[PDB]
Amino acid sequence: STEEFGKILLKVNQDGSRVLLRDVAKIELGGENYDIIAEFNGQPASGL
Amino acid sequence: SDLGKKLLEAARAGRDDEVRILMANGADVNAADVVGWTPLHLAAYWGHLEIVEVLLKNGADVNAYDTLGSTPLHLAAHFGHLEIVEVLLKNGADVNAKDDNGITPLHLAANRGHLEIVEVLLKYGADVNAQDKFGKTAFDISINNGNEDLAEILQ
Amino acid sequence: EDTPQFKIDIDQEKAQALGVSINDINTTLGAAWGGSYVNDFIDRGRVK
Repeated sequence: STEEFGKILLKVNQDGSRVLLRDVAKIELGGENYDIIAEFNGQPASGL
Repeated sequence: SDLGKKLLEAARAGRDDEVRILMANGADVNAADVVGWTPLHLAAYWGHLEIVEVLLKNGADVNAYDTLGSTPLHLAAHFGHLEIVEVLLKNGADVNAKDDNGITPLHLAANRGHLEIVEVLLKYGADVNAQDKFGKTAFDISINNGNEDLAEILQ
Repeated sequence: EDTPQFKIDIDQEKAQALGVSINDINTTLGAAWGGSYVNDFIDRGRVK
């Protein structure tokens, strides 16, 4: 899950405050690439 | 025992009719596999509510601990079995039970974010300030997991 | 059928706090308990 990736501990500061991956990045499920986008009669579509 | 191993299998599989017949013939309810899991441990784990009640009616140890100190309430709370958690607590389950790690049913419930079970545990007097071997509370888990709903409940 | 298995959770915060790398932790565990194929040697003109 995106949650689990968010919890990833990058480092801990001197005071002891945790720096998680979600503190330095936005974490979501998204395509390996965003180059190819398809439509079927002006309607959102994929295909093979 | 013979029936002890059959009850362990029956309780796990969730065959209510077989468990009934075993309780009549007198299958050992305190039977334990190599890891120290009783039929109640298994019933609680696999979410078999009817068998949990049947086992407890037949003098099953509610505060039985495995070889690492985990109880049926730890399992029921961790895997989100609200109905079984209530039954266990009604029959006198140690709400502040600590395993060998110092983890409680509240810690485990908070970790998977079972909001209903967390409020049930707190109702039956769960120690909200209870710390595991790393000094982490159910609240420390909630803010790390990023569970805003769970965070509000523990205040 | 499913069998009882010993789940071990490595605390990332505690590891970084004591200054112990996860590689050294996961190597020490994996090598000792699981075994580790390091490299090859020649026994009487036979690579093993």
